Formats: sequence, C-alpha cells, structure tokens
Amino acid sequence: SGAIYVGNYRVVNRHLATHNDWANLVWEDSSRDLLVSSTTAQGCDTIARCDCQTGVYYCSSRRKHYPVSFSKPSLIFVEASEYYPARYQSHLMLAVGHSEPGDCGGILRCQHGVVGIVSTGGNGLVGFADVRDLLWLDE
Ligand SMILES: CSc1ccccc1CC(=O)N1C[C@H]2C[C@]1(CC(N)=O)C2
Ligand SMILES: [Zn+2]
Repeated sequence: SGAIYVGNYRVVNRHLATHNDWANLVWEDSSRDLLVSSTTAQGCDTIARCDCQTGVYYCSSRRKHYPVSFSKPSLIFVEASEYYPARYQSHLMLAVGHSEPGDCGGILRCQHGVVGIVSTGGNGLVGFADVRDLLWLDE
C-alpha cells in the first residue's frame, strides 16, 4: 500500500483505489496502473521533473529503503493477475530489487523528488509506475 499526496491530488495504484478515490476521480489509466483522486487537504509531497535513472525506494515487506538503478519508462509485458488481463503496461521502469505482493504503492524518489510508485515485482525485480510526465499534478 501507499500513495503520493501533491497539492490537492492523491496518486495511488489503480488496482488499490478505494470507493472514495473513484468518487473523487480526476484521471485514471488502466494501461499504467495509476489513478489520481482529489483531496480537501494540501499534500505533503513534491514531484521530480528529471531524467534520473537512480534513486531509492521504500519496500514495505522489508520495512526498509533500497537504492536502485532503473530503466527509462517503457511498454513492458505483464502476465495476467486477478486485477488485469495479460497486457503491456506503459510508463513502467524496472530495477533489480525485492518486491512482493503488498509492496505496491511504495515511493521511488531521486534527489529531485518523487519519481513513481511500486507497481510490479517478482524474481528479484521491482517495477515502478512513473509519474514524472504528469505535469498537471503541480498545478
Ligand atoms: C509488487 S506487485 C507483485 C510482486 C511480486 C509478485 C506479484 C506481484 C503482484 C502484481 O504483479 N500485481 C498486483 C497488481 C499490480 C500487479 C502487476 C501489474 N502492475 O499489472 C497487478
Ligand atoms: Zn531526479
């Protein structure tokens, strides 16, 4: 679990969005596993606007942060799950690191701010949904 709180927006994994997220929907994209909802309180986070390919992410299943080198956002095949059919997930970045079911929502940050959130994993890999291209989050 986990979310990004920026301005009057809450960014979550689309498959973990609550009834309240859907009732306050701003934008969602099944191909990216992202959903953004509106909030009444001002958020605590800031978004990176950069091309960093190194950063640190929070891994809930280890209660620890790990440094990672990750690929640029791209279209990557993801096997079927209870949440989605087998498909290509867009704007996804991969890295070598631990991730298991429950780790989705962990934040990846670089020196500039929040880069994205955990969305995939397994076999010593961790995948992050990028948010750096969503410029409207800043206004
Ligand atoms: C950290 S998630 C994970 C890790 C190891 C093993 C299995 C998982 C679950 C997993 O792949 N999931 C759950 C939900 C998000 C999704 C992938 C996707 N973005 O389409 C569907
Ligand atoms: Zn950066």
